[PDB]
Order: sequence, then structure tokens, then C-alpha cells
Amino acid sequence: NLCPFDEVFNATRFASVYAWNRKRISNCVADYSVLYNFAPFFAFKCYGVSPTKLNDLCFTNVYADSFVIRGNEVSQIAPGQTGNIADYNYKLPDDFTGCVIAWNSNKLDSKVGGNYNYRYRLFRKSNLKPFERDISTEIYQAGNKPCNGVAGVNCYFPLQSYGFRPTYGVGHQPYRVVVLSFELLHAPATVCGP
Amino acid sequence: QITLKESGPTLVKPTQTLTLTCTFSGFSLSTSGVGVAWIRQPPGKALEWLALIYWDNDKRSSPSLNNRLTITKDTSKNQVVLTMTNMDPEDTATYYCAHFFSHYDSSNYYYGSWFDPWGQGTLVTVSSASTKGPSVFPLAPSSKSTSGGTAALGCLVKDYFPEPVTVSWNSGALTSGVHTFPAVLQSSGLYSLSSVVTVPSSSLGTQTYICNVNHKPSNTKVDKRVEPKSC
Amino acid sequence: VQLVESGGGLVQPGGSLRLSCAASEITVSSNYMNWVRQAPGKGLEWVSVVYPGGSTFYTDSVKGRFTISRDNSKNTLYLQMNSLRAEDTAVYYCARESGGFPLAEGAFDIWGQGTMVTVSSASTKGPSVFPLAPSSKSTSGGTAALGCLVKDYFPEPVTVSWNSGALTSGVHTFPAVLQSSGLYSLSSVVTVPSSSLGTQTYICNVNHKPSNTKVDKRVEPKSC
Amino acid sequence: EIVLTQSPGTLSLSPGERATLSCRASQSFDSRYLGWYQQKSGQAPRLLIYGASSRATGIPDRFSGSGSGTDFTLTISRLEPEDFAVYYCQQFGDSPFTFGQGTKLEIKRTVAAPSVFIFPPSDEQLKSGTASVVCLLNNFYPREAKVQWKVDNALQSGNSQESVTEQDSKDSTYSLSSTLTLSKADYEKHKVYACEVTHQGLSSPVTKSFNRGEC
Amino acid sequence: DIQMTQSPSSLSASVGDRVSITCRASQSISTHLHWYQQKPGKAPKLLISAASTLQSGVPSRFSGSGSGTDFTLTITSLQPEDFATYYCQQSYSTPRGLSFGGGTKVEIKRTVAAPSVFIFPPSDEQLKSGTASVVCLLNNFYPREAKVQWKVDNALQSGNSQESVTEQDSKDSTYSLSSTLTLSKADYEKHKVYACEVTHQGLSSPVTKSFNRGEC
Ligand SMILES: *[C@@H]1O[C@H](CO)[C@@H](O)[C@H](O)[C@H]1NC(C)=O
Repeated sequence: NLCPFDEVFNATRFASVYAWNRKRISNCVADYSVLYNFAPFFAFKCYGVSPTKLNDLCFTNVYADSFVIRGNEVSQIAPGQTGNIADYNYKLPDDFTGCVIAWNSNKLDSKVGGNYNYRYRLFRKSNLKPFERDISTEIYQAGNKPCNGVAGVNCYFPLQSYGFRPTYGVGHQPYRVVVLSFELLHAPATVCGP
Repeated sequence: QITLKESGPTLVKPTQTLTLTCTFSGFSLSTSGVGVAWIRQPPGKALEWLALIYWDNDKRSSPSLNNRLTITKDTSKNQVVLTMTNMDPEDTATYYCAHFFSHYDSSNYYYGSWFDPWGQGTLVTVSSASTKGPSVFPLAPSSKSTSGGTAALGCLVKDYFPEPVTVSWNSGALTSGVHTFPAVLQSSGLYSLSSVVTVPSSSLGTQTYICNVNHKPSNTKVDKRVEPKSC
Repeated sequence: VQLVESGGGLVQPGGSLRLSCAASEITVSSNYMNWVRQAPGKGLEWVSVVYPGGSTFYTDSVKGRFTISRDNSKNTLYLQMNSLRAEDTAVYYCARESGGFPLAEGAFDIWGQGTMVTVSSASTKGPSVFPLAPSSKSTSGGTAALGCLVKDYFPEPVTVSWNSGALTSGVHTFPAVLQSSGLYSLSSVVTVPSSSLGTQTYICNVNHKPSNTKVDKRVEPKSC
Repeated sequence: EIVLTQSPGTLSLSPGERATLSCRASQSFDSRYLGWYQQKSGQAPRLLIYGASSRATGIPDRFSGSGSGTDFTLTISRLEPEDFAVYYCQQFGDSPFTFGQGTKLEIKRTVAAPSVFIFPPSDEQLKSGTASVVCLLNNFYPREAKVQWKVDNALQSGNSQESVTEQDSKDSTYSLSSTLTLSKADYEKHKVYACEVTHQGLSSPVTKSFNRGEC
Repeated sequence: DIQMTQSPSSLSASVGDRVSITCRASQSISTHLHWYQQKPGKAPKLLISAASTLQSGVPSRFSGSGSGTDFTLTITSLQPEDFATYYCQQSYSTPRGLSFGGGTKVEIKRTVAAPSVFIFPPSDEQLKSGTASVVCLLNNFYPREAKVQWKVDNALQSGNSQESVTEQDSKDSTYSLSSTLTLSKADYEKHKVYACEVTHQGLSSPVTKSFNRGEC
């Protein structure tokens, strides 16, 4: 009864960072060996657990967040980070446990004319709470006059699309990011290693 | 090695809609980076990209023609269907379906992309006039004695629709110098061409001249006699 | 959209100052707000940014000693500069980032007029006024020039007039240059015909407002 | 929209020598967005070079590409008799993806004069209510030629059609047929029907005519 | 650390002709480049967004093109009020890396002209306190390029000259220039003759203007 990490790390279509995808992993044996067995993963990185100790402990209520961001925005997926996606798209808590798997996906998430399926939030009056999602596509009012739902000046659409193209440099090429969260809790531990 | 073949209605009436089906073998619309493109070439003009559908059902169309162009895919039957509405007489062309692919190498570097194998191509026309058998008028060598044994004689196949007409001179026993000029769209949206053969004036009355002209859409099989006409 | 500046002046090195940007028709807290400085004679340089959510970023030169803030109550943006050094003498602009009708993301579409900040120990004082007479020649093509040299003053600007504004044609004031001693000087020259050298007495008036110097000096050729 | 202009419009080079083709883009895009395709006489175009410098699979080393900014070139070092076709540069920079106008590579030869012959309509075509007379110019090089029709030595314009054939497979010359279509009110209202031909292989234009009544 | 350069540093253009200015990045920046226009004594104004998008309210004569590492701003009919300084700014590197370009200056082009070259001595009044200023004045010269050198009894005076240049006038569109040497009393009192040599495109040969300390 292996955990469905293959679907998470092998899905054809990831989610946009403003509407990042959430999956609950529980009641299954998880072999994190396959995760590291992926050669191309450019960021197998984390803070509060040793990478070799993943298979040596049993957790409960594992969470997987999948999305796609720029190359230079990967550094914002970390505790205590400020930026665009960290403040308005995906806020990791300061006391985060679990960790982040980022790999280049220019071969898949990029089109010659530009891939406009991936999007991020640019405007928000206040920062996101940790692990909070916002999908409200309401005309952002950056000014006094209420335009009442029509775009224009001082009224902008809060979501902007990445123009992923295959000739972009490393830093603006698409990157697939999966954040695993190991939330220990007072319950029978479910997700154990081999 | 991969192949692509187009099929559909090669005789499309004006201000109506056509549907073209490209069946491809050697690949499937499931590999990442693989797409099917539709391109068209007007007769005597350069190519023009029409549409492009990807493996993940992402479709791109020319902005000047995206308002009347729909592209769909069937991975199970390995087919791509292009539907184009609101036809005009200038939309007559030859349509190709082509395989579109890119080349990354172990680091996603994108060493370019291309339109690799193109289909054989379907010549689609947009016109109102229906089929019509060609009218054959023999074209007579002029009144010359020898002129160094240089002459030409032919037959003119005019007022026929649609393309094409196949002309054979003496059933393959006269192919030396047979010029079959490309047919010209007449002013009434109709077709007319000349088929001539270069022959010596020293064999005028002893060598037989025939032109078997054939047109399947009108089922015209005419074996026209060409003979010298004097004054 | 209006962004009205305030708070400029002159300070000793190692001092401090506060710049204010009062916006209208837009909300300072709801927009990306930047401070961008431009040195006199050089190009634009981005200094600081504050996000709609309150996140702040600074360029490397002003890390630590510069801070940016906002006041929601009266919709203002504030820049507190501390430990000011001589490299901070510039014009500072309050700009709104990622706006405009086509939504120019990453671009500044609305700008303030900017305040002037000077950082020098020049010890504000008054300009000396020196006359300059042309060569002692009769006509030489009917071209002579007389000038007023304005020397050793801080800070800018200064007003130079000829005959208290009675002469305005052919007058060329040159931009003041920063002396190695921390003072400023310029020359204001004017070309007149030699035949008018005698019949037209000339006087150069220099009004340096911050030092309150009102100096009028006669301008006549010399005897060699 | 990105517009790609090829140069030269036409190009003729006998086998053995160097072929150079240029493609200039209106805008500036990455050099990896431009490819070169070759289309032969009545054939589907086939990929020749992708990425402006990466030769396609199976293409011989005689084809090379060099690109920079808004200037791209295709070089053919050894060009064989089977290497004469139309060459298109196309881009994948911005939608819509656009091709070039093309460049026809031509088989060079010595200059030859076109035989000019005239054929009248048949009696059936004197019966159909519309009579066409065809003027043929054969065995000439280069492709450039001009023909003018004259009804009773009066210039004709807008009442004739043209059709030039492709290069022959053995003699590399060209052939052309131009038809003049009239009615009976025009065919029996005059006497003289003439073609005057101006060709590079002819020092002077040649006027050649026939009369319906005499024959 | 995205170095951003502009070509040319300054160009002179007429009214109504097409002008193109280029911006080059040290590395490809996709289309994250914006074109601003700034008139003297004023704040910059955003002209072109995303290197290709005209802003609302900007006249259609301004156009932008390019991508990657090369970008161009093109003006079709350069109106008399289009003479300003144009900056290209990138928004690609990082929230702490919005570097600006050097800037391109556009000014009116006219015919060449020769300046009046005058020499102004250190007057006795300013000399009485040991602070002597000597002036070489160039009047009404076009174009802006000029060379000025200081001469004392065939000796070369370098390293202490100050240059003050006026921007193009709205009447004649020429330039004015002043070169000033400041010296203490005996750094002038001992020497004998002081000259200024000038070189301009509108002048066939350099001109020397010399005056004697002793005579006046
Ligand atoms: C991911 O999916 C592809 C295609 O379905 C498959 O070839 C590959 O083996 C999968 N990855 C792993 C780790 O099994």
C-alpha cells in the first residue's frame, strides 16, 4: 500500500501558485527513497529533518502542495521569507517542518508561443496567513475611486500569467515545486517508512 | 519514421464550412512536446500557418483567422480535425498537416523546434461553379515547309472544373517535349490549359498525333486527333 | 495622480533627515511605493520599495541607514535617512510601481516632483562678485563680452541679473561647479557690441537667497 | 507581427559553386526560433535546419546555418543537381508563426532565344461562341520574358492569360503559353493577330503575326 | 547585477525624422524592459511598457520592439517637444535589482558655427587676497564637442581646470562654454603669459588666445 507520490511528482498538469494544489497523504506506507532517486531534482532541500531520516520515522497527516513558479522565486519558498509569492501566493510558516522539492520543468511547462496557463497573484492589501489560499479574482482597487468591477486605471486584475517560453534563462524558466508537510498530531501515526 | 495523411472534401462551396481529417502514424498525441500543426499554401504563394494543437489539448490559431477556425484531436483514433467556416474564394490552397516537435537535451535547453514530416497535402478549392468536361480545340502547326525541322503542335483543353486534367500524347509513345502548362483560373472561376508537343516538320503527315485528355470529376476521356491544317 | 514631496534640505555628513510623500487619488498603502534617487548630473538609481502588504526592500548602498514607512491615516509615504554620507546628495522621487492603464508591471507610471537632499559640511556662506572685462580693442568685429564671476557660496540656487533685469538678451549663465573646497562658483557672461561698451554702463546683481547676499557690482572695462 | 524577408528573390547557380540565402526579421528574437525548410517542385516542404544552426536528421553536411539578431543565413557549400528548390525561413518567436516568401534556386545555363509559335482556334471553337488563339514561347533562359498581343496591330491589355511551365529536367530552359480569348464580334472584326516578344536572349523584339482570312 | 547600456550616449536629430535608440542587457531579460522619458528639471515619464506596449496617453509616434538582450525605442516623427533624455529600465533581476540605463539625450541638429573665444584675466580686486581665477570663454559653438587647453609660456597647465557648459538654447540651438583655472597668488604671480588653445569641429585649425600678465 505505497503512498501515491508518483501521481504528485508525475502529474501532467500542475497548479498555478495562486491556486496551489493540496493533497492529503495518510494511511499509507511512504518510501521517500524514490523521491531522492530522481536524478534531476535541483532542490531536495529542508531544515528540520535530515534527508536520510525520512524513511526512519512515522508521521501522520502528511500534506503535499504542488505548483509552478519562476526559477528565481524558488528561494522564496522557505520559512521567514518575503517577496511576491511568499506574501501573496504561498506563505510558509516560520516553524515549518517538512520540506521542498523544486525541479526545472522547461520541457513540459513551456510553449514556443508562450504558455499562459500558469498564473500568480500580484495585488493584495494584506499578507497571506501561513498555508492560506486565495482564489478571489476581484478587480483590485489601488485607489480611492471605486470602479465597481471594471478594470482600468487604479483598478487591475489581481492575477498575472507567467509567459513561460523555452528560450528563457534559468531564473525565469518554469519550475515545479512540491512542498511536503509532516504535521505531527496526537493521533495514531499513519504515514510510516519501510 | 512517421507518416501523416489528410482527407476530406476537396470541393467546398463558398460561404460554407469544411472539415479536414489528418490521420497520423508513427507517433501518438500523448508524448510531451508533440503537436499537430495545420499549414496552408495558396497556389503560387508562400506558406501560411493556420493552427497548432498540442498533446495537452492546448490549441493556438492565427489571430487573423482564429474567429472561424476550430481544431480538435482524437488520440484514440490518432486523428486531428480542422473545421474552417465562412469560406471565401481566396481560401483555395493546399493544406498540410505536419508533425511539430522540439529538441531539449538533458537540461531543458531548447535547441530549437521544427515542423517535421508534413502530410502529402490536400488541394482544397472554394468556388461556386460545378463540374464541367473540358472542351478540346486542336492547335495546328503553322504553314511552314522545313524551318530546320522545328515545329510544335498541341490541343487546348478549356472550360473545365475542377482540377486536374491529365493529358497523354500518343498513349506514352510521344512524350519527347510534351509541355503541359499549369492550368490557369479563368475569369469565371474555371480552368483552361494547353498541352503541346515539340515535333519536327519532317514528320508532319507520317507521325500520328493524339491527346488523350482525362478528367475523373467529370469522367471526361477524350482522345482528340491533332492533324496538320493547311490554308 | 498627484504625489507632493517635502522634507529636503542640506545636512552635515552623519546627520539624518525625513522625506514625506503625500499622495492623492491613490492609496499609498495599497500600492507598491518606491523611492528613487538621481544624483545631480548622473542617472536614476532605485533606492527603496515598500509592498502593499508592508514588505520592504532596499538597495545595497543604503542598507541599514535608510528606512521606509507609511502613514495610512493621511496616506503618506516616509523615508527616514540616517548616518547620511556625501554620496547621498541627490533628488529623491516618490514613484508608484506596477500601475498604468495597460498595467505596466515592474514599471513606475506615476512620479512625484522630488526633493533635493545635500550632504556636505560646506558651512553656508556668501558669494563674492568679480567683474570680467574684454580685451582693450576698438571693434574687433563688433564683439565684446563682459562677465560676472560668482564665487565661494553654498548652497544652490543663486540669482544673477544684469542691470537688475534691464538686459536679458545674450546673457549666458553657466551651471555652478562644485569646487574641491566644497564651495560653488559660476560665471554669467554676456556679449555686447564694443560701441555700446562706453555708452551703456553695466552692473551685475547677485542675489544669493540662503545667505541673504544682495550684491550689485559695477561692470566697466579697465585701463591697461 | 514578425515579418521575415528573404533575399534574393530569385537565385541561379550551376552545380558545384556556393549558395547563400539571407533572411531578415522585422523584430528581434532568439536565434533558436528560426528554421529553414526546403520544398521541391510539387512536393511537401521538408525540414532542413532548426534553431538556425542545427542541421536536421539525415540532411547532408552541405547545408549550414548562421544566425545573429535579425540576420540569418543559409549556406550550401556543395550544391548538387538535385538541390534546386524553394527555401523558406520561418520563426517560432511570436504568434502567429510566419514563413518567409521563399527563394527559388535555379539551374544556370547559357542564354537561349525562345521559339515563338502561334496556333489559331479550331472550327469547334469557332462554333462555341468564344475563340482563343495561343502564342507559345519555348526554350529560353532566363525566366524573364515579355509578350504583347496585337489585334490589327493594336495593343491588347487585360484580355489575355499567361502560363509559364517549370524548369525542364534535361535542358533547364523555360516554356510559356499565353492565350488571347475573344468573341466572334472581335475575331471577325479584324484581320491581323500578332505577338511581339521581348526577351533577354533577343537583341530586338520580334513581331510575328497571322491573318485568319488568308489561311 | 544586470548591466544595462544605451546606444548612443547622445544623438542629434532633426524634426520629423525617424530615430532609433538601442538598449542592451548583459544577459537575456525576456521582455522585462521599460522606456522612460525625462525632460530637464522634471520627473521621468513612462513611455513604453514591457518593451513593446505603448502606454495610455502616450502619442503613437513612440514605439518599442526587441526582446532578450537587445531592445529598441523608435520615434517616427520627432516633434519639437520630443527632445528629452530617454532611459531604459529592467525589472528582471530581483526586487533589489531594478537598475536603470545610462540615458540617451536627443537635441536639435543645426549647422556648425565658430565660437567667439575670449580670455579674461585675474582682476586686481580678486588678486588682492591671493585667489586668482582666469577664464577662457567660448561663445555660440555647435556641436557640443570641443577641446580646451591651457598654456603658460609654452608650458601646459593641466589637472586644475573647471568646465561649465550651457545646454542648447531655444533661440539659436548653440552651446556656450567656460573653462576656469583657480590658483593662489604666487601660483600665477611669478609666471608671465597665459593663453588658451581651443579646438572645434567648425574650426579648421585650433586657435590660441594669449594675454600678458605684464601688459594687463
Ligand atoms: C512518470 O510517468 C512516466 C510516464 O507515465 C513514466 O515513464 C515514469 O516511469 C514515471 N515516473 C516514475 C518514477 O515511475
